[PDB]
Parts: sequence; structure tokens; C-alpha cells
Amino acid sequence: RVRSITLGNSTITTQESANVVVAYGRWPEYLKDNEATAEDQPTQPDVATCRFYTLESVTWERDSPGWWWKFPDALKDMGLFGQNMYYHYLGRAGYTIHVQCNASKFHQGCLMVVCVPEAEMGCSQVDGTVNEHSLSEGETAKKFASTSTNGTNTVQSIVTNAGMGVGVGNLTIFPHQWINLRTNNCATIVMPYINNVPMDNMFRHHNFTLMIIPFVPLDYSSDSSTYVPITVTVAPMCAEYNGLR
Amino acid sequence: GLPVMNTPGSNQFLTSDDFQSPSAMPQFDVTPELNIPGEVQNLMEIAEVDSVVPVNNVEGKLDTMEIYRIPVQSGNHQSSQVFGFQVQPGLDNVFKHTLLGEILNYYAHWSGSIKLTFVFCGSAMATGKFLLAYAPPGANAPKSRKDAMLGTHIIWDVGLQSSCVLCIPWISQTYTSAGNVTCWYQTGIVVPAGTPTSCSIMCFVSACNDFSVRLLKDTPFI
Amino acid sequence: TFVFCGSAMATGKFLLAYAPPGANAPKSRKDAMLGTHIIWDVGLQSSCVLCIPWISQT
Amino acid sequence: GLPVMNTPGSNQFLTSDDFQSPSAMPQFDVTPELNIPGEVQNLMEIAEVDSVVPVNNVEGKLDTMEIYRIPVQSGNHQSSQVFGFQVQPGLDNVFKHTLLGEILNYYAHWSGSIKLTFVFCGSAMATGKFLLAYAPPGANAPKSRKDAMLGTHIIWDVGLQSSCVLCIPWISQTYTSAGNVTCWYQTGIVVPAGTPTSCSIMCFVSACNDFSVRLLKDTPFI
Amino acid sequence: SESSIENFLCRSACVYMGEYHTTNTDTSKLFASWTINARRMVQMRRKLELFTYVRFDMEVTFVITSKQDQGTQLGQDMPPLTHQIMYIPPGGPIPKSVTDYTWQTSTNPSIFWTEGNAPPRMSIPFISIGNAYSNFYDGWSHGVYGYNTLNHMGQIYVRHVNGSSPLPMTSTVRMYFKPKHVKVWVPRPPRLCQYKNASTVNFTPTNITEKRQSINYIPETV
Repeated sequence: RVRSITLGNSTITTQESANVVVAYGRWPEYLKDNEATAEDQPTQPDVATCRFYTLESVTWERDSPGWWWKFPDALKDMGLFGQNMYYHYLGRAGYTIHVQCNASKFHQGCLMVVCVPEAEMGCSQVDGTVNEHSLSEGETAKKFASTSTNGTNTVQSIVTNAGMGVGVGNLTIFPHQWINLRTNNCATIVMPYINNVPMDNMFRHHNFTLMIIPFVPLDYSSDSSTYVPITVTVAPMCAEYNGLR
Repeated sequence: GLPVMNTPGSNQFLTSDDFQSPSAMPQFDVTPELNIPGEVQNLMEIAEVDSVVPVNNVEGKLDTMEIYRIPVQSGNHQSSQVFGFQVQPGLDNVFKHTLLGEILNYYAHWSGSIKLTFVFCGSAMATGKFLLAYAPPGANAPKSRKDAMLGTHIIWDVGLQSSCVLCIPWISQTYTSAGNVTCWYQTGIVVPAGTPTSCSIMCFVSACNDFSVRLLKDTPFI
Repeated sequence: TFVFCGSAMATGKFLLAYAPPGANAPKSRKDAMLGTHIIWDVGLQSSCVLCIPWISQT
Repeated sequence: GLPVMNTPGSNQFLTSDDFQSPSAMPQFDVTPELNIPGEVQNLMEIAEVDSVVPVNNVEGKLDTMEIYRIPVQSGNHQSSQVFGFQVQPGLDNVFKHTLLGEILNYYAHWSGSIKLTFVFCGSAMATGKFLLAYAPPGANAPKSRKDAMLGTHIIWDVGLQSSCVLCIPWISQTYTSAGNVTCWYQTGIVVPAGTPTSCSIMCFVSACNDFSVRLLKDTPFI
Repeated sequence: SESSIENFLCRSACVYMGEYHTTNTDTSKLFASWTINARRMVQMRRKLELFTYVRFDMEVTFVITSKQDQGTQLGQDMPPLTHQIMYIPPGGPIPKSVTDYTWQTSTNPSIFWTEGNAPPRMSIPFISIGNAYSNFYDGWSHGVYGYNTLNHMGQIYVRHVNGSSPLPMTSTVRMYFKPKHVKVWVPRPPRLCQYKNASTVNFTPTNITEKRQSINYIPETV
């Protein structure tokens, strides 16, 4: 009851009892042919964009508020998919995201894993503006805080308002999955391309945001490990660019 | 030509009228629609989604993640209450800011059925029993574990199931005249050596398919 | 094939990564994630399998 | 008779309304139409015509015929630039006053493909090679002859062909975010004894059949 | 049925009220202007933020009232006043005085109206080179965070239509706005914090809900 999956020259292993969320019922696909027939011809890499990219693990401790990543540009240094971001003026893609934990039966805790489109964030100063570095750091995660933040140009990252001004118990409206250390330790989310235009430039726009948020904190006792590792793996799907010839 | 007679109501501006209007840009062909995933036809598609209830809305923790966690304590307390609330979406503080509560507050009359889910977030070594009890509107809340057993209840063994589900059938709106839900320790929680002592429960609320709303009004939150 | 020989109560995650011939070995967890890899949860599976396709010698 | 009721909007004058009006000269039969050559149904018939681009719009010659002539110099300069511009009809000074530019400036949104033609006006004894290169929007302009060769380009031998044609596919409007075109000396120009030394190139622009415009507005030129 | 998208969003509201004079010594008080967006009406803003992408037509009605200034001069006998209401599409010329040339451009649609009649009304289509409007943008304008240029919807300008040396008068205009034929995509959670300004999502941290007495407290039943 273990499946082994190979994309390109990558191989990972999952359990065949996985559960998969397809975001709004829609699988990813190519914009078919004839939105812009004449002088808008696209191309597709399909070479080493369809392959598993694995980020660094994060460390879940007793007081961890949460983590977030921006897509794309979490992959702007990831081999070929990142090269294509510099060579081409427009693009699009869907994604498959796997999130996994490594824990024992003597640990306990609960995580929400959610993919949020257009996650526009607020500044720590009400009459201020957010910086580009405070929104993302690429393949390194940003951190939520457990109290309200200060300083100039920083996202106001108190975890109960999720940086967007809503109640964090209501983020289940988005494509999401629960990880309860008692019953499962994995989550797969398949995201299609969602925009109000068919293609776009991939450097000054963040299509979506992946967030991981503990709702019940990690607990252990006498001589268990004091942390739990979380691992994120991403495979781009049906990527497509403007033709160069 | 064509004899004609003007009726009362002529040349008035009624804010809710429905008439054909002249276009100011007739020679402009609009961008065709795109097939964007995730289209909505009705607000009841938003209320049928689960959202986390802040059941622990007491002093000192209204601004932390702790507001969402029902505490299960360690040791032997096998007849004490765990929690209890009245089921009043829209009006009551614990249900007021959920996805279902926020919708209902746009309408002056609503009615339907409600779904509550409970999930145990402890270690896989812990076992024990809870008693979940429902009192209808017009009935007092039970005061002991025994009279909660004498009504409508379910006995929930967390060593067997991690989650329980309830569906409540007679919900309307306007010292409440509403039904209530309570939870009691049947046994107490039992663990082996080397597992955490305390733990937590979480509540999710949603609406069932037969939910209706009437008389759009203004919301009291902005 | 890799097999985890710990107690049945332990949980966690590993990242297993493969670099082809002519490529340097990854230096961090993040650039190993950006190549071919599998994420292995030992609370779910006790063993993982890999098949490597282009093997020759000097 | 015929009960009738006046709606809001009655007795107003809307500048873009469309109603039947009473004729002031009903007993007057009009002159029948003549079949005059050269009738027009649509403004895109004007934009599909070539017109000469003033590529040499530098100081000291904005009021002479020289504004239209790209200079080709004599001797050996076989890696230097000849010219370059961004492709931005409507906004950019070199395309702004052409037949295509003047139309586009009546509309607030437009899009399509564009056609550029280059013609060599030297003596029939001259030979040489040029490199014509296209960079898409979001790309920097090439700095050398070699990196222009590493992109999309055509090599144009004027001893064989007197003219070259280019079709550019992704044109829209609003430190530009537009594509560009550049020209490089591949070899240099070679002549026999008794022919003029210098010479010229000319550019023509036009629109291709798939061109569209929206939101008629006022032009900023009078 | 009352929770459909059309019945929830398609409702009229006053979004701008402005004043303008016939004679003044400021020359910006001689006309009134408004930029069309749906972010400075706090009740419409919140209902619109439940979705990520929207598509609609606009309908605008104008209520206009005048007054003679309390300055000094009485015994007047005046004909009814005429007003001009001009819509500028995205990518159009903007007036800066009331005597400007742009009040006469053929591509800015305009309405002429005299008092005493029914209130004037114009209908604007979906005007965007994109396929939908967006309520949320996680990007840069090219640089402002959260602002994309596909959301431009135009402007409205109002003046008096007198001749030379007019008599002093003060007018007030109220604009009533209504979206029609609406479609929405990707639902979102409701805004929990108060809005701080009209262009950002900035906020001060807010409590999740209000407190009660204890986690067991249910109020006494009547």
C-alpha cells in the first residue's frame, strides 16, 4: 500500500490511500487554441518543468505561528522552470502540491493547509505601504506572528487575521486540507491557473499563496523529539509561454 | 397621431424601477467572457461550507488561536461538563462571525437545518468517552450527566472515531427560546506512559441544503 | 530500497533527491526540492523504492 | 382613452438617444445618389494602407525630407548598429503621426498585428548584408551583433532583394514594456568604381487584417 | 431566490454628491467630477468583496437641484437652467477649465438636460480589455502595490450650459449607480476589520468575536 511516482528524473513515494482536492472541480489544461489565433502563438516546455521540486523542510515546534509562500517566484531559482521565467515575456501554469509531516503516535497537533488566490496583504502601518521583500523571500518561507507587528513596510502578520483582514477560522472557503496527526500526515492540492486574463507576466504578479497554519499546537512529552518536520513538493502542470519565432 | 394619456407615476424616479436605458457607447464591442474556474450562482453555496467556531470566547483570549480550542483536561473527572451553548446562528456571539452567520445577517428572516461536526485533536494513544446531548427549544439545559442521558444524546468513543456529526432540524430567529447542546465526561481520558496529558476538541458549523432567506437588509458590522 | 527501522510510534518526513550524471550534488533542502525528489512519510510507509535509468562505467 | 402611465426619463434630452423625428421638409424629393468611385465602409480600410515612417526624428531635421531616410554609410563598419526603435503605435513619436497612428489615437483600446516593410534605395551596383532583429515585450534590446543573432532575426542581402517584410503579433497599449526592432551591419557596403558611396533605407508601416478598436474618444492633436 | 447573485448585487445607491457654481473666483468650483470605482461606498464595497472577479454593466441616474445664491440681487425672472453631463471613457481627454476644448470632443458621450423634466440617465457597458474586473490584485502596477490598470472605468463631469456673463447660481448633483447583468467568480471570506482608506486593504488587528461569561454559559430559558 505504497505508490512510487516518477516525473522526469525525479522520484517520490506516497501512500495509495491519499486524498486529493481538485481546487474548484477543474483540472489544469492548455488554453485550447483560438482565443488569439493570428499573432499570438504559444509554446510549451514539457521538458523539465514537469518534475518534482522539493523545497527545504520547515520545523514545527511548540510555538510556531505559521508559514506562507508565494507562487510563482518560489520557483524562480528552480532549474528550468526558473530559466523560462526570464526568457519568456508571458506564461501560465497549474500545480500539484504535496505536503507531508514526519511524526510519531506519541505526538499530537492539527494543521490547516490552504491555497489562496490573490492574497493581497496589509501593512503594519495603516497609512503605509508594503515592501517587496516583506511579501516574499523566494523559496524561504515568511512567518506569521502571534502578536501584532510593527516596523515600516512590513506585512501586518498577526496570525488571527492572516494578513488579509479576515477571521482565520473562515479560510475554509478556499481550497484547503486538514492534517490531524492522529489520523493522517499528508495533503495533496491540485491548483489550476486562475486569472482574469489568459496569460500574464510572472514577475510582478503573485497568482496564489500557499499557507500552513497550526490550529492546535504541537505537544509531546518526556523524551520524544522536540520538533516535527514538514516537507513541500511542487510539480508544475501544463505550462505554456509566448512563442519566440 | 396615436391618442395617448399619461397616468400617475409619470416622470418620477423610482430607485427600484426596471426599464430599458439608452447606451452611451453603442459602437463598442465588448470583450468576450472567459471560462474562469469557481463561478457562483447563489449565496447559499457560501453558507454550505464548514467554518471553525470560536467556542472558547472567554476573557483573555479573544485575540489568539486559543479561542477555537475546547480544552480536555487530564485525570479523572467523569461527570463534569466540557462545554455547552445555545444554537442561535446570526444572534449568538459564538456563531455570529462564521461563514453561515455572516450571510444570515444580511436577511431579516431565515430558516433551515444546521450541521455541527466535532473533531478530537489528541494523540493516537488516548481513549475515553464523551456524552453529546441536545435539548430542543423551550427546554432547559441539563444540569447533570444523568439527565442529559435521559434525553437525546450520542455516546462518542474517541478511541474508535475521531469525529462526530449532528444535524439540528428547527432553526429560526426572532431568555432565548432556542435549543442547546452540551458535552459531558462519561469516563475520562486514559493514556500510556510518554504521551501528552491534555488535549483539544474543535467544532465546525455548516448549513444543510434546505436553507432559506428573505428580506434583504443592511448588515450591522461596518 | 530504503526501510525505516524505528518504533511504530514515530512520525516524520524525509526528502529523497536524485541528481543525474553531470550535475552537482544539492547543497540545501530547497534546491533538492527544486529537482527530482520524493517526500517520504514514515508514519504512513515503512519503505521507499527508486529506479535509476542510465548506469554505465569508465 | 387608452390608459397610459409616464415612466422616469420622460421629457429629458439624452445626447445619445435614438428616436424618430418629424421632418421639416416633407414635400421635397431628394437628389438620387451617384456611383462615385472610392467609397468607404470602415476606418480600418484607412489603417491597412502603408505610410512612410519618420525614423530619423532627431534634432535639426524635423522639417525636411531627411527625417524619412535612414543613413547607410560607406566603408567597413561590420558590427555597428544602423537603427533601432520600440514598436508602440499611437504613443511613440516615430509612429504617432502615420496613417495607422492617427486612427489609433481616436480610440482608448486597440489591439492587433503590425506589418513593417524596409526598402533599400541605393544604386544597383551595391552589395552587402544587414541583420534585422526582433525582441519581444519584456525583453531588453540587444547590445551587440552577436546577441541579436542569438534571437529572432533575418539576414537581408541587398544585392539579392531590395525589400524585406516583418509581421509583429502581440500589439496593445497602456520603461515601455514593448518589443523592439534593431538593425546591424553584417558586412558593410561594397561598390565598384564610379558609384555613389553613401545610401539610404526607408520604412513603411501598416496594419494587418485582424485589427480592432474600442471606446471612441477625442483626439489630442487639435 | 432572494439569495441569487442578481438580487443580492443589483440595487441602486447614491455614491457621489457634489456642488458647482456658475460664477466663482476659484474656477474649480465651476464644475463637478467623479472617478468611477466601487471602493468609497462602504456598504457596496463589502458586498463586492465576497468575490474575486466581477463583470457587470453600469446604469447611472442623476438628481440635480439649483439655488440662487444669498448674495444680494432680487427681482429676477429666469428661464430654466441647462446642464451638461459628460462621460469620459478610459483613455480620454480630461477638462481642466469649464471653457476647455474637451467639453466638445466628439468621442466623449454627453447629455444635455433642462430642469423640470424627468431625471437623466445613461447606460455604460462592460469596458475592459480584460475579461473581468478584479476586486483584489496581488501585484504591482508596473510601482504601486495592489493596483492594476485593467480596472479603469472612466469619469463623469458636470457643468452649466449658459452663455457669456451668467447670473450666479449654485447646483448640487447626486449620482445613483446600479450594476446589471452581473457575474462573479471565486468566493472569499467577509471583511472582519474596518476599512482604513480607499485604495489599500490596510487594517488594525481585530478581535475574532465578543466574549461571554464561561465556556458553559447558556442563558436561562423563558
